[PDB]
Amino acid sequence: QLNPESADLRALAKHLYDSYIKSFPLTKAKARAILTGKTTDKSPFVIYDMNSLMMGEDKKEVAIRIFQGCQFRSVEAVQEITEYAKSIPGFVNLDLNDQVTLLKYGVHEIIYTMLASLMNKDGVLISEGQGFMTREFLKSLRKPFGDFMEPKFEFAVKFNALELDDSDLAIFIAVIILSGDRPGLLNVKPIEDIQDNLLQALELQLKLNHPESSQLFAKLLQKMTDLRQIVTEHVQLLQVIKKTETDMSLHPLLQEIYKDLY
Amino acid sequence: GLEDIIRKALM
Ligand SMILES: *c1ccc([N+](=O)[O-])cc1C(=O)Nc1ccccc1
Repeated sequence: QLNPESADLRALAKHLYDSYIKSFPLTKAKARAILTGKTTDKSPFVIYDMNSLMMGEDKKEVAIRIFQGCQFRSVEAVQEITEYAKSIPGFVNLDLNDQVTLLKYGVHEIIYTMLASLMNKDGVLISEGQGFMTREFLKSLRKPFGDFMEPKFEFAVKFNALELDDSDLAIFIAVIILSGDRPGLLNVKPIEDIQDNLLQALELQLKLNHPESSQLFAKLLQKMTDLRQIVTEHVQLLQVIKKTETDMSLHPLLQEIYKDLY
Repeated sequence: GLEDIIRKALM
């Protein structure tokens, strides 16, 4: 069981973890420390209704400008994910167009994976950890805004119950990136060869790190299914928005908060 | 816009 092949998979897991820590300053451990009130370094202010929203002032249709703004604020995350992908052995040797295709689909799913770290069943961290926007306040907002985030909370609560740590997430994210079923991929085999090795490393990592969870490997692969559906649901959201006839005004502070989400 | 960002980051 402990042999050259398994040692190689442990070495790959460590390599990915080390690159993950270098690429992503916002780790899961840091987020959970804030959410469970462990960090006394300026604890986050809770925004739970319109009154606390205004007490919280510490921050071209409305919805479209929200999406423009969150996509612009996500540039740094996209750059971090791309930097991480360069560290995945074999990735930069793929055809450049396939590297771009892999990242152009993978980044959204990874952003949602990392957004889950900022979420619990009560709400989500915002303003670089200075605020906490409640789930039910978001859900209470007028259509179509009230439905924006709830499916991501539903995903995040289930995902977080797997209790993955940053060591786990490093490999999971690499597996997402090396998805050979992306539309428009030219050379699928060298991608699947890498992903197969990453999947072996993930299997071993979950066995060593999660004695409590039988079928965790399968459960985590099912989460990749839920991430894609969250991304594709954005196409439906855009159609809902265009067909909305009712007032879509939104408090400027709520627009700014939504630009911090995804 | 996204593809451009990724291509520049890959340089
Ligand atoms: C940005 C901010 C907030 C939301 N939201 O509350 O739904 C969405 C976005 C956004 O643009 N998300 C996105 C972009 C591209 C692909 C999937 C999802």
